[PDB]
Amino acid sequence: MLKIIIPTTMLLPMTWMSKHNMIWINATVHSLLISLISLSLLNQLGENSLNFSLTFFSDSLSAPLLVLTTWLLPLMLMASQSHLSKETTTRKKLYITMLILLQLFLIMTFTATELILFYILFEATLVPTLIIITRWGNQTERLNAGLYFLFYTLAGSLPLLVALVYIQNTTGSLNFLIIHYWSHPLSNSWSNIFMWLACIMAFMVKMPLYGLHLWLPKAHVEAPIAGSMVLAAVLLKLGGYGMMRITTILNPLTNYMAYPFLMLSMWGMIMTSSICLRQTDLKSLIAYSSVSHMALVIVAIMIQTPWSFMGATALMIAHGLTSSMLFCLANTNYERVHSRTMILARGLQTLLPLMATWWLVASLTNLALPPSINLIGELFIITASFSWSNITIILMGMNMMITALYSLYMLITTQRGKYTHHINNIKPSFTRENALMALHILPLLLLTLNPKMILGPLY
Amino acid sequence: PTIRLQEDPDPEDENLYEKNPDSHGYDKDPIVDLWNMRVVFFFGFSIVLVLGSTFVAYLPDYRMQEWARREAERLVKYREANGLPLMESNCFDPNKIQLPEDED
Amino acid sequence: IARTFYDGPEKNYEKTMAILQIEAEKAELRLKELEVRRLMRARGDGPWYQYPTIDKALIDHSPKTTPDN
Amino acid sequence: LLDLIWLETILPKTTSFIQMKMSIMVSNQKGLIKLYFLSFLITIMISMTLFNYHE
Amino acid sequence: PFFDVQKRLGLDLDRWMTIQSAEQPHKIPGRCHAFEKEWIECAHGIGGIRAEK
Amino acid sequence: MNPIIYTTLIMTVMSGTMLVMISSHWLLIWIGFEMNLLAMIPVLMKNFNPRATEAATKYFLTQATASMMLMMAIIINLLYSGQWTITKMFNPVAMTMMTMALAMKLGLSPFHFWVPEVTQGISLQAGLLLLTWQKLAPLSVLCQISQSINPNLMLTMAMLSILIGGWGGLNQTQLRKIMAYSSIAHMGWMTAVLPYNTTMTILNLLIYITMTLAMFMLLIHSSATTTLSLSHTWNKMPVITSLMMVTLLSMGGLPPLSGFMPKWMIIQEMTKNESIIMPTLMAMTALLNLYFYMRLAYSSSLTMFPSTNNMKMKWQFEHTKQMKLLPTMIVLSTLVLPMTPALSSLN
Amino acid sequence: NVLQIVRDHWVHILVPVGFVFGCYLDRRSDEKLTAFRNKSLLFKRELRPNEEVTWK
Amino acid sequence: MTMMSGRPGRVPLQFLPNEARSLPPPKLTDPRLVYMGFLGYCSGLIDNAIRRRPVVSAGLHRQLLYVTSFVFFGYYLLKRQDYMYALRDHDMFAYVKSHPEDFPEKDKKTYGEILEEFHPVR
Amino acid sequence: AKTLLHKYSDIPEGTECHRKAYASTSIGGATGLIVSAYSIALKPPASFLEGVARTGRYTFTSAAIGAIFGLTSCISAQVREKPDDPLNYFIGGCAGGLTLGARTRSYGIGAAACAYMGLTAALVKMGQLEGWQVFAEPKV
Ligand SMILES: CCCCCCCCCCCCCCCCCC(=O)OC[C@H](COP(=O)([O-])OCC(O)COP(=O)([O-])OC[C@@H](COC(=O)CCCCCCCCCCCCCCCCC)OC(=O)CCCCCCCCCCCCCCCCC)OC(=O)CCCCCCCCCCCCCCCCC
Ligand SMILES: CCCCCCCCCCCCCCCCCC(=O)OC[C@H](COP(=O)([O-])OCC(O)COP(=O)([O-])OC[C@@H](COC(=O)CCCCCCCCCCCCCCCCC)OC(=O)CCCCCCCCCCCCCCCCC)OC(=O)CCCCCCCCCCCCCCCCC
Ligand SMILES: CCCCCCCCCCCCCCCCC[C@@H](O)O[C@H](CO[C@H](O)CCCCCCCCCCCCCCC)COP(=O)(O)OCC[N+](C)(C)C
Ligand SMILES: CCCCCCCCCCCCCCCCC[C@@H](O)O[C@H](CO[C@H](O)CCCCCCCCCCCCCCC)COP(=O)(O)OCC[N+](C)(C)C
Ligand SMILES: CCCCCCCCCCCCCCCCC[C@@H](O)O[C@H](CO[C@H](O)CCCCCCCCCCCCCCC)COP(=O)(O)OCC[N+](C)(C)C
Ligand SMILES: CCCCCCCCCCCCCCCCC[C@@H](O)O[C@H](CO[C@H](O)CCCCCCCCCCCCCCC)COP(=O)(O)OCC[N+](C)(C)C
Ligand SMILES: CCCCCCCC/C=C\CCCCCCCC(=O)O[C@H](COC(=O)CCCCCCC/C=C/CCCCCCCC)COP(=O)(O)OCCN
Repeated sequence: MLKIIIPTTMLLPMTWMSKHNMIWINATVHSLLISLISLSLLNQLGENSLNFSLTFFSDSLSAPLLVLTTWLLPLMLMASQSHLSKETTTRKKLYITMLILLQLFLIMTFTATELILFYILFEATLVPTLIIITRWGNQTERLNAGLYFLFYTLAGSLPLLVALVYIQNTTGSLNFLIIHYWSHPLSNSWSNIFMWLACIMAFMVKMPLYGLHLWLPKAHVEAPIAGSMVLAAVLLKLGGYGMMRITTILNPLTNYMAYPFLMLSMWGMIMTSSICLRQTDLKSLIAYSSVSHMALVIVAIMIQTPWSFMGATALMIAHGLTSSMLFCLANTNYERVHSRTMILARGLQTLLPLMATWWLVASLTNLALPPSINLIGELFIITASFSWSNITIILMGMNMMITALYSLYMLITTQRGKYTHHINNIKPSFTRENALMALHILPLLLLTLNPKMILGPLY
Repeated sequence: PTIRLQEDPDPEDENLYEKNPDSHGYDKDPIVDLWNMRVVFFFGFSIVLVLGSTFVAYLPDYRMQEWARREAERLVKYREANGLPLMESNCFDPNKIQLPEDED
Repeated sequence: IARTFYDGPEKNYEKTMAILQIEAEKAELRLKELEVRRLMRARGDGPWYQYPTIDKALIDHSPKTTPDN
Repeated sequence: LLDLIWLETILPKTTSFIQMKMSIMVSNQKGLIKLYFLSFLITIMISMTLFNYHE
Repeated sequence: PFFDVQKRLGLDLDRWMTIQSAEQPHKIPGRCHAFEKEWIECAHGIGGIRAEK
Repeated sequence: MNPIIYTTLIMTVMSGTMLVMISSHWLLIWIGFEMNLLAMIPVLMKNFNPRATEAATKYFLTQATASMMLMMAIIINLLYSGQWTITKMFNPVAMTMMTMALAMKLGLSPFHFWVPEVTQGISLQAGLLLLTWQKLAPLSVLCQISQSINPNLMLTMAMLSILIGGWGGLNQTQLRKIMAYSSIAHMGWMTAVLPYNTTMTILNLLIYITMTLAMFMLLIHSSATTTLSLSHTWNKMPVITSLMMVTLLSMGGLPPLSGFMPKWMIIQEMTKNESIIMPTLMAMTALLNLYFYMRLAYSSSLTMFPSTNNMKMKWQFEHTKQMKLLPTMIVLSTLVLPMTPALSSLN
Repeated sequence: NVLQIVRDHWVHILVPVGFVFGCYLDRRSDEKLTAFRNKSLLFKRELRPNEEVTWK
Repeated sequence: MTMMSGRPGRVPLQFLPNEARSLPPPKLTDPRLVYMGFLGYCSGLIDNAIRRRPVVSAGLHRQLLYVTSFVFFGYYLLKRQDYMYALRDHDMFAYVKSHPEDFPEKDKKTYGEILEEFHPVR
Repeated sequence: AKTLLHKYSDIPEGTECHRKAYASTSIGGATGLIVSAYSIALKPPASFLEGVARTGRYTFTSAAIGAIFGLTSCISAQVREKPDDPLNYFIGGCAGGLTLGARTRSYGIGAAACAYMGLTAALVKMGQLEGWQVFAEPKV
């Protein structure tokens, strides 16, 4: 794992010692190179995970997440360098440094062998994200958003810290392999109930679970474009990865401790999808869509079947790509017209045709058109839920309809009709923006050909 | 002053197309802009996408699915060649298990 | 690809065996240390948790101006 | 009704309101040593009774 | 917290005055000299936890 | 104040603390506290004004009351055993009195009222001294008599200290009172783990002293004592405000920063002694300190407040005096978590 | 010719060098976990007439 | 609350007993020593930045002294830390050995004879 | 003293509800007296009788809360034939919160106190059942 990690660290002084006009070029080139090297973790043994050393290991659950992180960094650099043009050299280097530190923390968190190291890195991701949001955020509301993002997260994660140190005192280890091989059932007692809650609530608030989701519209809407990209594509998946890891010590209690979280996630799926139908802000709509998708992932993890875990992995990856693409698409128009309101600019297909094609493809993967991997994940989760109880189809069926509705609503409102007469500063699409969209989209389509790579450990 | 402060006026954003009609949207400097375009396109579409997809497509069978298929073929041949059951409801040998002796 | 970039399964297999042995030994050592600390703090017979008493070398064993000390 | 009002009211707004009230109660002292010292006497009496009588 | 400079240097800055059985002027004894001598010799070197029981 | 006199007084303060730390006799420990207070009162009034006079007066009254109580506890202990050695107290009542006296000397809740007022009333150098060096002596005494102390009283005062530090810090715009409430909460953390592991107390104290020295030196370097006055430092010294931002996050206890290590070590030790509940409260309450640190970081480094025209003249002048240990203090305040197993050298 | 272009493009060696150094450190880390090399009940083998270790 | 302060035959202020010399010293490329040197380098850079000097170039003798001081102190810190952990393990093993009636060896069962409870996931 | 806590807990759960209500009322009154003492010390009441009135108000509120809680919880436990159940303590605490809300004459305070007091009391019952320690002894 050292081969991936050291170069990422190297990226730091490479950008601090670069000429003022070459920072973006250098960072993008070597980020792409790092992504290529990482691509080699997808070779998986089968029966067990690849254990590089005592400290790091890679899984089939882990490999897809790492490749997505490393691939997301150059895209964030492409998306950032436009609105950061007026910035001083030192502040541009500081912004790139924040992004690099975030990538470094993320890679380590996914591959840490034991929970305490996972916890420390999973929490260290908070600092660069908060700095990005509050320092480079466009609006006044960013300060409030930063506080919401911090406090919601820490209120969940500190009980997890207490629970983890208690578990290592009683078991003797927090190493994930030892944790798995020496697993013993959790009795049904008040102590075990609160241990379960303390082990679960941090990852629940990271997802986010419905009702503990209020930080996400704030933080995802008030952040700069790269902040939003990394918040939706990767940082939401920390909760899913951590839950998939931690639920091995929680059996057989999960059988009934999962009921309220399943109820919240299914009904709130319906709720956030309906909310997307009456939204005046375009980033707000994409944020709530992310919430709806992660509710599906929460259900999949709580019901604890091989098909549900496979579907959850596929949906996490597909959501990460699609949501980042949608945020970038919204940001291009925002850059044009300097407002987030969805009905301000209309009929953009008449003015920007290729960007309208990108819009259509992103909207089609958001509603999970077959045979995209979005539908693969959603279908696997829906089947597992059907096995869990046949009545889930009603909720699942309803959600599919509302998602199609708001996806095509967004597409029709922004691209179709007639253009607003007054706005006359809509310039042709830049090569940078088109290439950013293609680099989001091509990987998703390519993934359909080889579905097993994003499927996970259960496969 | 009936003012609150000495502040710069909010400037209009500059169109990269005005000084560079073919400007690729990467940078104000046309040379740096062209080379940013070139490095992005080469290292993203040529190196990572094509060569990486090829590498992933030709990854060796470490997941052992071909091996598993051949093993199942051996087992099925041997088991219905001998009249034995294709599969046994017991995964482990009942002679290696020592149940608790009395059940009431 | 397998010849240029990877190794055989035996390397990862036996590295995993080594890792597992190290971790399991550390776990049992941690539990044993907790038990040893509990006993040493409760009994005070161990090297640990030794609370100072008065040095007997301070006492003066000389005739004390009266016969009964 | 749910996102903008009640989910706001229950978790984050309640926390802000309570901590704001407690901060105002704790920090608004008049700076008179007479009042501070009087409390010290109260504290000393309590400890030597509900803590010193208990062993 | 307690840096034992006296024990490291062998100084006796204040140990002459800690107990009643320790070298009084003119060999004047404490009222409870024998009892304290006995309690000190009984508990010496066994540590605080064992000495109390 | 003559420089030679100031040096003599600082040396007398430090020598009183060292007397408390090297003594085996309760009378010499009391003398150390007396000498420390005697030399410390003039250092508070070095820059004379009514506020400094009031602060020194409140300080003297509080500390002299604590001293009388401490002496009374020593005398009761002697009455019930002819002992002067500081080991484990023999009498329970003497131990209660001693614990309350040392809590008053430290400023633990409910005896916390004096710390914000005295800190606000003095200069930043005297505040640095008051909040770093003035903690060593009572903490060392408490570490020596730790087995004897009753857990219920100690933990009550510690939990109160954490709560009251957070709540009181939420309301401040003056930086010295923010630092004082921060100190109160930190003291609560140090004393909560004392009946279990004095090494964790020592580790917490060392990290807190490092972070507090860094913060006070950064506040002296940018000669600000209010929030709005610190809001200008970006337009003269941006590096200073960035370093202060990172030091503020370390104080908050957020990982991967050093400030998180003491909290992490303390919670773990407590769980070993079957105490899940106290720690859950302590961490969830330290969230308040993190909130007002974040507010200060918002006003000082993450956004840019308006400035004044006369700042242009300051742009032309370098700082006359430079702090030698400020750079080291920042690095130790932020980047020391990977060195955590080095705590074994503290026991 | 190459002096100042080296002075302005030398930053392009940092990340490849870090990659090489990381591969080296991964090999060194492997060298610490050889307690069961050719010792597992599943893969234990007889060494070839000239080979020294079953994996390095 | 004070586990190792009262240990027998302990010199008050040594920082490095003579018994510590029976232990292997830390290598000079010990990654913890390298991290201490990196801490010294960061201290040098922050020093340059505070005094408004060029950050990577200004005082090379000063930065060298920073790094050297950090590495020098860290070596002895690592020696003392490793020695204290060696003491802990020595004492723990001796105590387990001298109190066998508190750490009994009970016969362990194979999983074929332990009846474990099964919980179906459905 | 915690002798008051023992006079509360020496009575079995669903038995002698009048005695348990008396004990809880005593605990509440002690709490209210301490609260009013600190309140009078840190914020002077401008006259002797106004201090007496503030003391009476605080102490009566606290003793009423204790009485309602103990009465409701003991009665619910004995009617439901369910001792060792945190639901009785939740019901008692929510009734005490409603008492506090009716006392301050505030619907928001009433509901919030119902909820938080009930949850706290249920947690205290769970801790009594499972053996949770607030001020844990130094075991190791
Ligand atoms: C080894 C360690 C042990 C150490 C401790 C040992 C101590 C022993 C020594 C005691 C012997 C006396 C020695 C002399 C002391 C010097 C006194 C002095 O100088 O006064 C200055 C001080 C100020 O002087 P000043 O400025 O010139 O006068 C201005 C006016 O006074 C004020 O101007 P104003 O009119 O504008 O202000 C309004 C008025 C308003 O005053 C008030 O509001 C007070 C009215 C409250 C009435 C209480 C309700 C009655 C029922 C409660 C009974 C409890 C059990 C009931 C059970 C259920 C009932 C059914 O005054 C105030 O606000 C000031 C507050 C003073 C109140 C008394 C302070 C005690 C603590 C605060 C508690 C408050 C009561 C809550 C209940 C707590 C539990 C009883 O004078 C006073 O405030 C009061 C007069 C002092 C005389 C009495 C003092 C004796 C009490 C000492 C401690 C008691 C024993 C402790 C524990 C015992 C167990 C072991
Ligand atoms: C995560 C996903 C989403 C979840 C999050 C979203 C949902 C969570 C939160 C959403 C909202 C829940 C918040 C609760 C309400 C907060 C009240 C408040 O803010 O007070 C401040 C606010 C400030 O007032 P103020 O400044 O002090 O004075 C000026 C007033 O405005 C002037 O007021 P006024 O003079 O006009 O009249 C006030 C007076 C009279 O009010 C009126 O004038 C109109 C009458 C309203 C009462 C309605 C009763 C008739 C309908 C009830 C139907 C049965 C209930 C449902 C059962 C269905 C059966 C299948 O109020 C009363 O005295 C009511 C007496 C008792 C009746 C209500 C208490 C019963 C509790 C329900 C127990 C259910 C147990 C579970 C059942 C199991 C089966 C599922 O007070 C109000 O104005 C509100 C008054 C009405 C409150 C009662 C309505 C509550 C409805 C149920 C609440 C229980 C849900 C929570 C469960 C957890 C419990 C442990
Ligand atoms: C034949 C044509 C059709 C098929 C094409 C096949 C496609 C394959 C090519 C794709 C490249 C694969 C991506 C690289 C990932 C591998 C990284 C790592 O795993 O490789 C290391 C090996 O290093 C390799 O050299 C990888 C380096 C690859 C770097 C790619 C950079 C390409 C950039 C292109 C720039 C071209 C010029 C630019 C002009 C401006 C392994 O370390 P090692 O310690 O051995 O492990 C022990 C294994 N042993 C025992 C077998 C030795
Ligand atoms: C808005 C989004 C927030 C996030 C959502 C958080 C969800 C947390 C909910 C936790 C799920 C259930 C918790 C415990 C499982 C059962 C709870 C209990 O009611 O069940 C009965 C328990 O009996 C009674 O109900 C006792 C509990 C009643 C007291 C709790 C107060 C509940 C009021 C609701 C308050 C809201 C809590 C969330 C705050 C936001 C079962 O009977 P019993 O077999 O005997 O007990 C089983 C435990 N044993 C085996 C140890 C004995
Ligand atoms: C605009 C103009 C449009 C008109 C022009 C259209 C031109 C034609 C387009 C259509 C082409 C159809 C191609 C169909 C696929 C054929 C090849 C396919 O089968 O390869 C697949 C394999 O595809 C690859 O696995 C795709 C891998 C994914 C590529 C990732 C790119 C690098 C990562 C980029 C970042 C990713 C971020 C997210 C990471 C999770 C499956 O191969 P498989 O059936 O087994 O092969 C059997 C024999 N083998 C195994 C020996 C080869
Ligand atoms: C934020 C990081 C904290 C920084 C702390 C300051 C570091 C610089 C201080 C200067 C170092 C010299 C101190 C000691 C030199 C010789 C003195 C030696 O003899 O002291 C011995 C003791 O050695 C010292 O205690 C060790 C000091 C090492 C402190 C560093 C550990 C920090 C914990 C993890 C953070 C990593 C820090 C990285 C370093 C920069 C005496 O033993 P003893 O008299 O019987 O114990 C007294 C206390 N008792 C009785 C209560 C037990
Ligand atoms: C952003 C919002 C997120 C909010 C998350 C809050 C919920 C987190 C989950 C519960 C937190 C505390 C759990 C404690 C950590 C686990 C430690 C443990 O398992 O030890 C238990 C101890 O269990 C407890 O003591 C826990 C009691 C609860 C104390 C704190 C109460 C805080 C509120 C509890 C309910 C809230 C939890 C769910 C809320 C979710 C958020 C809405 C058993 O150990 P022993 O003491 O040895 O018992 C057996 C030997 N006799």
